[PDB]
Amino acid sequence: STGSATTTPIDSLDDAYITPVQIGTPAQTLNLDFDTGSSDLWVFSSETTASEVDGQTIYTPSKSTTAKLLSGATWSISYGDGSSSSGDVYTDTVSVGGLTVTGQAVESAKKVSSSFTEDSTIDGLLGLAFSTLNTVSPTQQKTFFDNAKASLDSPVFTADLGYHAPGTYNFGFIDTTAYTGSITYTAVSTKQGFWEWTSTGYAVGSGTFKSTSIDGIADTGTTLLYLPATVVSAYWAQVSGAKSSSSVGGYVFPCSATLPSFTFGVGSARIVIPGDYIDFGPISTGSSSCFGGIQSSAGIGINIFGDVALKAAFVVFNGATTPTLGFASK
Repeated sequence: STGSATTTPIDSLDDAYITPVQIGTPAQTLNLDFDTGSSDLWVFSSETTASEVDGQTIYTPSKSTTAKLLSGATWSISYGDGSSSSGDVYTDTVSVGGLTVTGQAVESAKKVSSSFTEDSTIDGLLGLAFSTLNTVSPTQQKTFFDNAKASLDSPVFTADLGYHAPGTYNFGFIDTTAYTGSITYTAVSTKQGFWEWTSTGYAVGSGTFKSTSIDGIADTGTTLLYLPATVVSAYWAQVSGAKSSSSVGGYVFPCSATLPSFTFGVGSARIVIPGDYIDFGPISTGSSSCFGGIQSSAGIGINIFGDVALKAAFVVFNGATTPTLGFASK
C-alpha cells in the first residue's frame, strides 16, 4: 500500500505545514502538523478545555463508531519551544492520503498551552520520529508510520516541503519525478529517538565549502535551521547590518538586505538553500528589522535541520531495519 497527501504552509512565512488526516468513522478530517521530531499523534478534541480551543477543528471520539478508549492511558508532552499538551488516548482508524491504519493511538488533548490555542490553523501533531519517544503511559504507543510500515510497498516516507507553496508527504514509495539528480543516503542514529544524521559541512553564498561534521536531526516540526554558533556567525557575517539581538532572541537583519544562500553537505552531495528561504520577515509588524531563518543551536543541545533546510530538498525517511536518510535537490 501507499499514501500521498498534500502539505500546505499555514502562513506566508512557512512557519509550519499542515496536512489533512482522516480520523474515525465516519471520517473526521483534521489538519495536522507532521513532525519528524516527535512521536505522538495528538489532536484538539471534544475533551479539550473549552477556553483553550479557538478556531481549531476538534476530534469527537463519541461520534466515531471505531473509537475505543485506551483504558488507563495518558499522555503529556513538552516541545523544544516550551509548548505543551496532555490528555487521554483512544485507538481509532487514521488515514493519510489514502493510506489506512486501524487501531492507531489517537491522543486526545484535555489541556494545551497557549501557543497551540493561538494557532488556529493547527488541529494537532502527527509524529514521525521513532516510537521510543512516544509519551503514552503506562503503555507506550506506536507512530502512524510504525503501524503502517509492514503494509507499505517500501518501508519509507518522503517529505517534499514547498517554499511559499504546497508540497507532499508520500508513504510507501519514492516519486522519482519529484527531484533532480540522485538521492544521497546518509547514516542515521536512532539513539535519541530522532532522525539524527551528520552533515559533512557547509558553504555561505558563493564561498568555499568547509568540510566539518555537523550532527543534527531532520525535523519537519521545527521551522528554522539551528546550527553551531561558529557556522551561524560565518553566515550572518556576510549580511550587512546583521546582528544577534538578545531582546529579539536571535539574528536579525535589515529587511532591505539580499541574503546569501546556504549550502549543507550530505556525504559528497550538496543541498543549496536559497537566500530567500532564510528571510522570516519583520520582527514586528511594520518593522524594518527582519528575523533570520538560520539561528544558533547553542543552548538547544542539538542542531536542527528544520523546514528552512528540508524545504530545499526531497527528503527520504527510510525506515528499513537499519534506518537511513536520503536527500536530493529538486
